[PDB]
Amino acid sequence: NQLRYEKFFFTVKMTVRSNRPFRTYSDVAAAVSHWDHMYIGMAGKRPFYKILAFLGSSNLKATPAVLADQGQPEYHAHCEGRAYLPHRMGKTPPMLNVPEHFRRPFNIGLYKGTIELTMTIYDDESLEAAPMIWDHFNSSKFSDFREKALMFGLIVEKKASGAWVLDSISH
Amino acid sequence: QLRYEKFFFTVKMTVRSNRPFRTYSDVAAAVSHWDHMYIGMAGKRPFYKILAFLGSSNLKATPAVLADQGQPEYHAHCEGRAYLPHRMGKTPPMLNVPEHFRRPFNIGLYKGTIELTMTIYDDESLEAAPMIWDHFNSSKFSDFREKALMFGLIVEKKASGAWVLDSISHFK
Amino acid sequence: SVTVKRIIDNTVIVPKLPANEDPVEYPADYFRKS
Amino acid sequence: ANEDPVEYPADYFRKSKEIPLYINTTKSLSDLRGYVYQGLKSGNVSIIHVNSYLYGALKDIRGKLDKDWSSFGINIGKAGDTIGIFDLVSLKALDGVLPDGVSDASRTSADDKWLPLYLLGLYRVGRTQMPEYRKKLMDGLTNQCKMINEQFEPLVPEGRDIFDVWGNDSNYTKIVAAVDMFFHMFKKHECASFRYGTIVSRFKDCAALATFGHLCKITGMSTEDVTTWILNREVADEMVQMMLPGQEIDKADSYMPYLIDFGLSSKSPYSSVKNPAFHFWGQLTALLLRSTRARNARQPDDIEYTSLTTAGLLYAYAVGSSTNAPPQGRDVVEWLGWFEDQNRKPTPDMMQYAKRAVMSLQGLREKTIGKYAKSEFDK
Amino acid sequence: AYAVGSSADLAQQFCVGDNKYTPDDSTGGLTTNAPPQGR
Amino acid sequence: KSYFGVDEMDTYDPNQL
RNA sequence: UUUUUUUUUUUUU
Repeated sequence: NQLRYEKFFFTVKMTVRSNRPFRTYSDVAAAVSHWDHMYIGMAGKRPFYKILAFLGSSNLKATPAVLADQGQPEYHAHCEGRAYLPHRMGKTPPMLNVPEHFRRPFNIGLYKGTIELTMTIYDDESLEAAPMIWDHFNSSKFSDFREKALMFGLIVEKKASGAWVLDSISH
Repeated sequence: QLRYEKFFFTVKMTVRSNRPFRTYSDVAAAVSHWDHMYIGMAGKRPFYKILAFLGSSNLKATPAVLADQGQPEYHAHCEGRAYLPHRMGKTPPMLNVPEHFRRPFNIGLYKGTIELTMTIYDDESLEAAPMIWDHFNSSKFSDFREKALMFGLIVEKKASGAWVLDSISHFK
Repeated sequence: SVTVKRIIDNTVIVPKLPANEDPVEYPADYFRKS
Repeated sequence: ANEDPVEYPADYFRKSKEIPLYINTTKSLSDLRGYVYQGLKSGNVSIIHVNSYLYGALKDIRGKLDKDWSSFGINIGKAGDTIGIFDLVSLKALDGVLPDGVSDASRTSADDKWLPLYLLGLYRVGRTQMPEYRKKLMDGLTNQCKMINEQFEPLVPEGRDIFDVWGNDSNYTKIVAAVDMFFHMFKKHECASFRYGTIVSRFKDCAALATFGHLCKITGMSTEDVTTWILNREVADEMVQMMLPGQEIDKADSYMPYLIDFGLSSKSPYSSVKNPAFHFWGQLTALLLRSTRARNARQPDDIEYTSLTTAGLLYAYAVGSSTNAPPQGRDVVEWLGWFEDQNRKPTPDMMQYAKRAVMSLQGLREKTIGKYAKSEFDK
Repeated sequence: AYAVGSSADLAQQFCVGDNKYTPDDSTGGLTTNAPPQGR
Repeated sequence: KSYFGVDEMDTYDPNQL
């Protein structure tokens, strides 16, 4: 195996609905990590989808309704751009600019509610100079990149001279 | 592999915001993220960060601040020749072309914009040059590593006697 | 079998059949080979 | 020649002796199960995955062997062993990038018993362009699946149509033909029901033989007496074009009927588009001899009809009857005499017979031999 | 061209061994201008 | 501040005359 | 007039 680079457009939208509003970030990872308990999406995009769900969970904004009324909070996120990722999973077949929607209930101890995601990834054949996917993290929140990468079922590496390259999907 | 890499460097740093800065820590926090979405040369990412460190040490005021306190503004400029000990292995060839970045910085209390114009390139001359690390006048104290980490650069305070760059996990 | 020659040329041909149905097979073969 | 040339099956094994078949086997069986089963539910499955799935399902099926299979200088096993379904064609490795799919990780094995049957039935049903027939077949298929794994539900919903392009593929039809041949030899196999989907492939593009056989059976005469009664040098070219030493016919266990599917022949000489005079004359005789399968044939054009009808009617009267009156017995040698000596005009009794043979016909379709007969003889 | 639609070409095409019918047409009395046959 | 994600900044500035 | 085809025939006796 060897490092392979993959450039692609990405578009993301995530929503989480629950009560007893959503304290601390650890529960963010734990809850949203169960967006694919019974996956029926297009295989071959699982690494991309897991990375993308992690990205969206990182920088989700709670809605003003959370501030004003506590009865039903809501958390939203939305992203779009072009990024290039290094990975070693294998070789990816042709992609497509098709949307994918997922919607699931979750229940982690004290928290219970619903998750609804909508994503779209598609390969780019251009000659632009796109940024790395990792840089799309704000870095103003959360701590450590191995543990959180594991919370989603995603094993990465910490190359000294470069940036993070995937290893595999634990699942 | 303790590799000594030489380069000429030029750096021009500018900060705009309201709520003019008081403590250097806030300025350092603001500037540390100057590369939110990097689309520059892949191989040049770490060295620019080191050079950003230099820019941080050289924050300057202007008569604009002296003219009014409601338009904060800082300038800074440095340039010269240097070489860096590093343990990243081997760096690709580097070219001499200017590069520029302007980003918005948001740490809460402080909000504004940061602009960095850098130009780092090879020195094919064969002459010796002093250390890049022993080039500033802000030797401060033994917590130099803490500042470097706060930017996100891991350095050494071991018997080596210098502050060689170590690693990434610059994200935290 | 019988021969039917093209009148104009006198060449030889032998009309076979489509055989779109099945053949037959008597019991003997099954008790004669295995 | 704005038309196309003709090719023969024997002229294919005189070069190469291995029938290639290209597939992919990189992905496991469970992944292909997911891909096919979900792709059909959404309705965006790719062909390559269906090919590889049928390969990976019809691979543990086998049977015994009684006798001496061989064909066009080829051999298949030997009495007293076991064989598969893909031991009839040569496998190789398909190359090039492959598409992706929609995978599932819960697919019980029991949903393979009826899936290859489903896909073969889809191949069959996607061949006739008529809504009534199409829905009759797409309900018979569901009933067939029900009798095996009832609580099966229809896939590929009734809207945007799929599986009609697959006929353009070359490996899929090879798979279907091999399946049909293997389950046609072994009809007592418990999984023979797969042949519900693969029966259209056997005599395909060969509707010039079928007519010859139907005429041989209806008439009741031998084949020599039948080929004697031609009386035109328009079907004789076609008759000589259908009867050559090689291209072994009358051997049920041969590769001829799949000359189209397996690729042994591009344009079969036995078509109804290259033997239109033969087709029309044969099935007009059949129509004038009180046959059921004569009023649904097609009426090919660019053929001069004024000649064939008289010969067909003469032959029908000859078989159906047997001046001093018509001669007794049936032989052309003493029939052309009576026709010639009484000039070319058909007897009124002959036309009465022709009309009474087609007096009553309930259903008729445009460009049918029934239509022509009811138009010219009903006068 | 009018002939092709009147006088179809009927004759023996395939013969069983040495039994080809021969045209018995030598009598010249037809005898008017009625349509002749052939093609 | 007791929670996470409960807006950030609201960069638009109302802290002005 | 993409491509072939030409029983809105066919699990099998």
